[PDB]
Amino acid sequence: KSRQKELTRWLKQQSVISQRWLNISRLLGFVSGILIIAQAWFMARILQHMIMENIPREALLLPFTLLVLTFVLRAWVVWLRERVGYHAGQHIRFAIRRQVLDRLQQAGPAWIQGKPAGSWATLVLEQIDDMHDYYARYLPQMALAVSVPLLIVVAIFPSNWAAALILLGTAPLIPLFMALVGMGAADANRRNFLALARLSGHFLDRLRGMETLRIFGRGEAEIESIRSASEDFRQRTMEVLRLAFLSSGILEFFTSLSIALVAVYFGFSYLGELDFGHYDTGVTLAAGFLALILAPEFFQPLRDLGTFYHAKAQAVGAADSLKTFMETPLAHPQRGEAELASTDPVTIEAEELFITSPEGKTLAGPLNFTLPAGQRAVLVGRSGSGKSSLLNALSGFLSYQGSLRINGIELRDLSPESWRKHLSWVGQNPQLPAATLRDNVLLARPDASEQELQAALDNAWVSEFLPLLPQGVDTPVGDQAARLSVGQAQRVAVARALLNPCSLLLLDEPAASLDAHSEQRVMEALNAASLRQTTLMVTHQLEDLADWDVIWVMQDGRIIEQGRYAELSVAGGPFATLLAHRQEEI
Amino acid sequence: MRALLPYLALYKRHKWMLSLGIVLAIVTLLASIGLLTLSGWFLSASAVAGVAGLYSFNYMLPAAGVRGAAITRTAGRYFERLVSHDATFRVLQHLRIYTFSKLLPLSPAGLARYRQGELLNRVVADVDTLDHLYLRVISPLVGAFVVIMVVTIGLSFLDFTLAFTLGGIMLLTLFLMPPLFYRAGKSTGQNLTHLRGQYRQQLTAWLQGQAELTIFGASDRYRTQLENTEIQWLEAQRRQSELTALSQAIMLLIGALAVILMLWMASGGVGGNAQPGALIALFVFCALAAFEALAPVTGAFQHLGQVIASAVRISDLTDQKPEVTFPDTQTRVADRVSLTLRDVQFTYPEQSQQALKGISLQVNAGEHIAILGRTGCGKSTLLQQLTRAWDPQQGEILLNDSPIASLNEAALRQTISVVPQRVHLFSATLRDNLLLASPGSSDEALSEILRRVGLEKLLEDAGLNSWLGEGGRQLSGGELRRLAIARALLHDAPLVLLDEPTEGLDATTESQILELLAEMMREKTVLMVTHRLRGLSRFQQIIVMDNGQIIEQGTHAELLARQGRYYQFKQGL
Ligand code: ISW
Ligand SMILES: Nc1ncnc2c1ncn2[C@@H]1O[C@H](COP(=O)(O)OP(=O)(O)NP(=O)(O)O)[C@@H](O)[C@H]1O
Ligand SMILES: [Mg+2]
Repeated sequence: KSRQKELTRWLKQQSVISQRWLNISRLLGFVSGILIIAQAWFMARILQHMIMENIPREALLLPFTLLVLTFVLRAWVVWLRERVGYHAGQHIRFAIRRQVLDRLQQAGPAWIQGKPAGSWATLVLEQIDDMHDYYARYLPQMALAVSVPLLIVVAIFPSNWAAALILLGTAPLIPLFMALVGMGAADANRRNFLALARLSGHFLDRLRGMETLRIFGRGEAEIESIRSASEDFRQRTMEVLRLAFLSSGILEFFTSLSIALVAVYFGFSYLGELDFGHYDTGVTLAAGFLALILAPEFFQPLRDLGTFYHAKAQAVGAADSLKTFMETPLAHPQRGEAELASTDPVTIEAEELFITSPEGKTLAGPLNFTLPAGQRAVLVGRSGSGKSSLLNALSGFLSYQGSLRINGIELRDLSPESWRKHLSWVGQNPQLPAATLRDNVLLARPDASEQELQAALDNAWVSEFLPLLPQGVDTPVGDQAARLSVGQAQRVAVARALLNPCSLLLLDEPAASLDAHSEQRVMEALNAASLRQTTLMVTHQLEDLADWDVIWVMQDGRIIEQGRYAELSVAGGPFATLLAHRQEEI
Repeated sequence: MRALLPYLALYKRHKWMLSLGIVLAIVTLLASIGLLTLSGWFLSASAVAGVAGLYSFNYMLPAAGVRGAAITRTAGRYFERLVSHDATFRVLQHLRIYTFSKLLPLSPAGLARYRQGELLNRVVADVDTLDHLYLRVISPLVGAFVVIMVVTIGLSFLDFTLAFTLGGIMLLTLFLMPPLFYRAGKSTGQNLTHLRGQYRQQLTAWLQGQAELTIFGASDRYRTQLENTEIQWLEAQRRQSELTALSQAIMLLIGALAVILMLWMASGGVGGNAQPGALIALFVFCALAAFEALAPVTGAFQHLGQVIASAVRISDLTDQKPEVTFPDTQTRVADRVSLTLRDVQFTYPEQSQQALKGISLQVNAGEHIAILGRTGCGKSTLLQQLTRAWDPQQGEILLNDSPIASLNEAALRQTISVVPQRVHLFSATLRDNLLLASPGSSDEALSEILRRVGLEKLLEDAGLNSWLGEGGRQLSGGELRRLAIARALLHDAPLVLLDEPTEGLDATTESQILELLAEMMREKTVLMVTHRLRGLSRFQQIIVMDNGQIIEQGTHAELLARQGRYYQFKQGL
């Protein structure tokens, strides 16, 4: 029925990862109930001697020592139960994080780039960590809320059965007051947390666009918009909370009534007004103190369960995002077992190719190209025409439902691990993932000779700007290669691709938004590199494509024109229109 | 601690709701202590009385105090949760408004820090953490202090020694124990922050570069160190819970020490009484119940360090100097704007030349202008100083024969309508994304713009009510540019600044948009920076220039006639 029930159900199905830790915490919480009963028994015993029998405190050293010993044991069990609770939640987060990263690597870059890199760190770091206090604290506490209270009654019932019924009488009442209206306002509370997180995205939306609010003079009208949005959330939340806080207040009433009723019953039983509830052996002062000391701890596990409310609330919201993430169906590219015989330039073939997104959407329409071995081809067209999809499909990142044969062998049947060793790629965005600039170049093979590193650095013209770096080739690129500019970070990506020989080189607009100097050095290295094997280059620099022997004009996901620059520039077709539009950029 | 003063002064707006929520927390805690203390005394008082004292006990007064302490504990708990939650949302609203008001005058320059989008997600998280100062820090600590004092004061009417040793133990562990555990875990909380950002740094690299790592066969060995950082990160969290387990076992040992001391000391005499019958239970049951107030004080002080760390971060941003100030004078916005530039640096200095004399452009009251630069040579920053993002350090920017700096902020935004390169799609309705330009405008007049600017596609399903931005219906560059032009048309300003229009667009949308400017902004002075030689024949007085210096200028025919730099643009490249 409720969404919050299939999310709390999902949370408990994840709790079996650490069930040994949850069973120890349940066993240690039962030991706490015994030590709470024993602690209250030595207090009640001592107080009776000191009040009724007027026994001096110096003759009560044995009960005092046993009371100190049972307090130290109580503190030890809390220490043990708190450390065991952490282990329960840590091993669950470690296993869910592994499942998220496993499922995020199987999907591949085709699905990772759907959301911003910050949207994935939120799911992995912040949202998986929001479940810890639910497994570390809330689940151990909700097991304590049934173990200790039913153990208190078992200890009071032998001494007096009327004090046991006072506590046990409110035992089923409390559950039907926070489950009649509490469940009614539990999913409403879950929606209020979604509204608070959505209201937090309305604030971030206004912060991200203050450059647009400034130029239009809407600064003083978005302060009111923040005020109106914040007042609407509070007004809506406080109407729900007027019912959700009844459970907190009702539980405080029944612990007040039970303490009062225990005091009234025992107090008037000593005065002789009442003569029931005992076994005709007479009510003692230790019997009344035992019930009165233990009356607060009958409700304390339930009163501490309301303290841990946000542990469950912030884990249900986290489980909301992690349940849909783990249950969206993705279309992975089929992987085979075949391997390519030789490292010579491959031949690419297509026959009614249909590139498909992981969500099932068709990216590129029917492609029927053919790239002989060692031949350098160019993909051109307007933005969103499927040029990067064709390169991503050849890389094995996208699934297709046509024919795409490498050296006569289908790409489904090729083993992805061994196919990509016959493959070098540059990509539209550099994305240097290693630590330093040297480790980024050596990403293809870290254990390569120093001479070969210098050969790749010189060919890609990375060596010329190395003196400008503070540390040289060992300069850390930092967060997203912020240390070095895009034009000189693209040359590190070029040196990375040229370090190892390949059978097919895929270039995805390698000189898109570089400065005019890196334009020269990248195309200097990449025009020479395109001659050594089969190459497929996506570009909009249509003036330089004179010596490339094949040009594909891709529009609407379909190759609509083929030929060389000599015959395509003058044919007055789709490429001439693209060339004419390109001639206006200065 | 001194960092929180600016944000404590924000509490003055709601000081009766914020102080009622602390008073209600104090009253609720005192009713829990006063109920168990009265109940403990009543048992031992009625036991020593026995059957003989049945008719001379006067139980009516405790009966009025046991029902009194029960109503104020169930109604005090209900309203303390209600009042302190309303109050929390009141200061969150006032923190969001205060931060937004301080961040806006310094929006372009003082806020453009490295990875601005990642900064703003950290600004919003800090505003949330400052909102936690009331319920998670101030209320537990102030409530515990007042409860201890009231208990100590009210329990001293029976015995000064017993009340001061009970209140002394509770005051020592309120003032000495929370600081001790914060200091103990300070080092473990520093590498926990170091290892958390190291994991986020390594995860982002491993996720963004998943295409590069799979092709070059490194995705397995870079996840190995990513999972090795988590092991170290999870180890630091284990040592942080190893200290929270200690602060809960020591709280139980201290509350045990108070009970043992009350049991031992109150039996030797409460006040002058040699044998206090019912007064031992009054002190023992006070020590049992009074330590409920001290439960949150160690975790409240722990969160105070997080709140302080957020208070310096927010104060670092907000307390910056807005480099642009606007006079408070009412001016009449003219129907014609004659923009003239005198010795103004059209582009931020490149290669530290420091000798680039400012340009001397002059735009008449109704004429279009196109500044033709070169791509990648230098970012414009001309429409930035023309919207007063910062003051021009080079020369004078006069706006209709008057300086731009002598214009009211409200009147400056009504005389200039700029379309930027980075057009923002607010997470709101399409109507709200367009009421931005004109705040009072008919719904049909709003819809006429969409059809007029070639955006009829957005009126198909839930037109003018569809959610744009993160909610859904994302737009591409071709149609997102049209929305920016749509804003500049509702914002009926005499001067329009076109920032790189038709950039990254196809040849079909560019022609549809350049024709839009030439027919929509016919009566307005536009100032367009393109580096694209398309449609410039309709722009009179083309300004072609390089190195931040005007090479030559004039109408399109005049540029071609003289066979200069502009002629090589069309003739060569
Ligand atoms: C963010 C800001 C904030 C904050 C800060 C806060 N918050 Fe809260 N709640 C509670 C409680 C509480 C507390 C106490 C605990 C302890 O002691 O620890 C505290 C402290 C706090 N809380 C705080 C309850 C019940 C529980 C019982 O008792 O049973 C409920 C129901 C609810 C709800 C809610 C909502 C809607 C849904 C919302 C939104 C919100 N909320 C918010 C918030
Ligand atoms: N993984 C994906 N899931 C869904 N849609 C996608 C995905 N990748 C690309 N698309 C869309 O499919 C169409 C083709 O995109 P793409 O193959 O990137 O074209 P492109 O010509 O490379 N674009 P560009 O580099 O900007 O010039 C566009 O609508 C894309 O936004
Ligand atoms: Mg692409």
